[PDB]
Amino acid sequence: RPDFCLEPPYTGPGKARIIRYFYNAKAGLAQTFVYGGGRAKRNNFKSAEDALRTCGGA
Repeated sequence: RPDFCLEPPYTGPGKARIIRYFYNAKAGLAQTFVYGGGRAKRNNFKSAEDALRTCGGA
C-alpha cells in the first residue's frame, strides 16, 4: 500500500473549504474532509473512487 495512505488527513494552511477525500486507515473507507486549498499531502483525493483505487489495497 503506498506509504502515505494511513496518515491522517491534512487541511493545510489555506483558507478554502474544498471537500476532498482521504483513505481512513481504521475503517478502510474513503471519507470526506475539508481541504484548505494549498500544500496538500498525498492522502488527498478528488473522489472516493480515486482514494480506493490508490489506497484501498493492501
